Amino acid sequence: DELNLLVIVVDANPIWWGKQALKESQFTLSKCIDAVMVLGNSHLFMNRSNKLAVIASHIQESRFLYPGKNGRLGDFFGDPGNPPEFNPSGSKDGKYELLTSANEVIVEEIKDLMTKSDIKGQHTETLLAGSLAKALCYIHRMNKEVKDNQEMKSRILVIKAAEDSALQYMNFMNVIFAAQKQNILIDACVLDSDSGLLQQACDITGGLYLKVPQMPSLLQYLLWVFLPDQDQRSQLILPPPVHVDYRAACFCHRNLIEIGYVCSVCLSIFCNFSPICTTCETAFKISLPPVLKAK
Amino acid sequence: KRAKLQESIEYEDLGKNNSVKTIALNLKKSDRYYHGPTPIQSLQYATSQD
Amino acid sequence: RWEGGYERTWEILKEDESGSLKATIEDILFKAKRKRVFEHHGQVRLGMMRHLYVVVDGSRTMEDQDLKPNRLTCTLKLLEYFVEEYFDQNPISQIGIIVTKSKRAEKLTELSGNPRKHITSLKKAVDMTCHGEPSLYNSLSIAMQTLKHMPGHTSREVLIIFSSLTTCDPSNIYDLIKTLKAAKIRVSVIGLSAEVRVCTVLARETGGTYHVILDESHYKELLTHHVSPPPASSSSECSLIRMGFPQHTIASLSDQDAKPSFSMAHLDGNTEPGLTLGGYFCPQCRAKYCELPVECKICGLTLVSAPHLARSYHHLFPLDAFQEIPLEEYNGERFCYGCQGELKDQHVYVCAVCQNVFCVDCDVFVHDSLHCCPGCIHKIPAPSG
Ligand SMILES: [Zn+2]
Ligand SMILES: [Zn+2]
Ligand SMILES: [Zn+2]
Ligand SMILES: [Zn+2]
Repeated sequence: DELNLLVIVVDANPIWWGKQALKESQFTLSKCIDAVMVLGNSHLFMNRSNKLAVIASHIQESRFLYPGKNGRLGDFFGDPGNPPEFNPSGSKDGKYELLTSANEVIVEEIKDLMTKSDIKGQHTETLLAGSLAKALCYIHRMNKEVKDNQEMKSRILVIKAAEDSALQYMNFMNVIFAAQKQNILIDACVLDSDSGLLQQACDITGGLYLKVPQMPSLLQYLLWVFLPDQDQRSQLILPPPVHVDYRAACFCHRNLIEIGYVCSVCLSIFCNFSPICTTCETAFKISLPPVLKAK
Repeated sequence: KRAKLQESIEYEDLGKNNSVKTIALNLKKSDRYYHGPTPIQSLQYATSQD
Repeated sequence: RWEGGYERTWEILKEDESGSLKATIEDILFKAKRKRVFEHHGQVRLGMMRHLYVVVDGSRTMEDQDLKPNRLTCTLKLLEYFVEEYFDQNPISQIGIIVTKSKRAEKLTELSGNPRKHITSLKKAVDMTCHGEPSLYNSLSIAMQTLKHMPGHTSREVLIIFSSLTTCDPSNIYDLIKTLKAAKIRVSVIGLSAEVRVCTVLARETGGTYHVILDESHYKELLTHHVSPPPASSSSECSLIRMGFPQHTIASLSDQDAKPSFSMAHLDGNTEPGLTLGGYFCPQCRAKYCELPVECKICGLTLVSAPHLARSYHHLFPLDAFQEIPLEEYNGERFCYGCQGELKDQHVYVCAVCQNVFCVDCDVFVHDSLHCCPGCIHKIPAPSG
């Protein structure tokens, strides 16, 4: 009758989660899996014909927790919409049969990722921008097949847990405009680290930049506010209103742009104090720097 | 040809001054220094052990 | 003598089941599908600001039975998609609507960047009568006088769309070509059926292209190419100063109804009154009005932000797809980098930077919205970090 989908972006960082347990915390890496155990079950409780998709965010890649990339959930998909070759567990979805198998793949897939973390390469942080690049390619493959009869109303869930690295932040903005064409909604669930790039994904598409206070109070802000139904979110009003506002400034310059000009004719927004070129190989006439420098 | 050359210039000149806007660099170096020195090798073994 | 030939003709037409045994209608379908032409043209420009004046024909020839019995509802309806797509990839730029009827050129909309103003204005032209006698020199000379006020730094191209009339030359347009070149403007001509040679030279001397629409699906593809700026490079158009970088506000603290909302009566934003929820403001003047990227009325320049304004122009810049490589051994990981699963039906696309295998659903999304490759984040920032 109707199917749904929820893409959860888990920021599984062994560096951040490995140091949080030292500060006397009860919500560590072992308890982070319980969030998918509850959200994955409450999503199927409203409709047993739904689908689950969990994507991790490791310091080396964005491993797919469900379905995995191994020989079990890689070539053959364990989705409920495939009765053949999958029915010892995909038959009693109305309780703890298929829901347990959905969490078992996450535990089986994380085994190869936790053991492959020798941290011998100094520090590289988590490539958070590469996590959303894999979610758009997964929701487009299933939409081409389900476009007939059904519609499949889905959303995008992002859980932030750490900062970024030496990655170009321009790649994080390409997934924002690529998702607006499909008329999809992007969320954000920060925990401790704050960034101005993730908040842009909630203002362009019309999402919600929620700030989680304490860690154990996570099941409340992911069930009612981050509901995949997105039918009563316009009149919900539960998280506090957005007070701060972070956007974007200069590209390759150490200043906050507000009236500055680019280098010449390219796209590198710099400043107004530039009579000639800067970091390119172009030129610029002297019919304006003599005017701007005066006043 | 000029448009293909200007793409690699902007994409490379930013890697040396990335996240240099506001607190995008102070918060990144704060979590790195809180863990401790990394070239000492002795701390790298305790990170993977946890 | 009619039955003498009509009786024998039915004997051959009745035995039409014998033609289905031959694979004539089947062998051509598989050969006509493999005809994949490859003429990649570098249509890209570094200039971010664009000024366009779309010319809409309103003569009696806009009712011919070609693609549909009502041609008048074929151009006006499909033009709304071009306006909505123009502000989607280029919100900082604006266009214009100029009609032509009764041997006159009446400018409908002004030079504004309001997407709602240009879409709702096209629905009014349905009741507009189609007299005839179109004029090209009238709708082109007026567009140059208004475009002259713009500073020299943009492509300032002009789009002209008519019903492919037999040479729409009023009275020697070749004399105007020597004048249009002095204004550093460009003219784009789109055909619908018959060829127009008097406008082909105009599109070449000023700088543009000339294409004729062959089907309803071809008219949508040609409008996509015009979304990108025309590929050119000049020296007298490369000077600009003072760019407006507004900020998004909500004009509230906790509740919208508890506050006087936004865009009301006493607010200085009296351009588009009503009842909204937020807008932009000039950082050098603190003038709050509509959040649409339009030219303000206190400074004299359009709004070019960064989050969802100037990024849309850079998002369309990396226009590139992927290559292919055949093999007769069945090998190549067969694991997609984005959706894991493939198709396993002779479809292997690799990348030229990170070499990743994609399926039929991922390659289409790259050339349409993704505009890059997901593997460029887990390979290129790897050695630099
Ligand atoms: Zn430049
Ligand atoms: Zn102003
Ligand atoms: Zn694929
Ligand atoms: Zn790539």
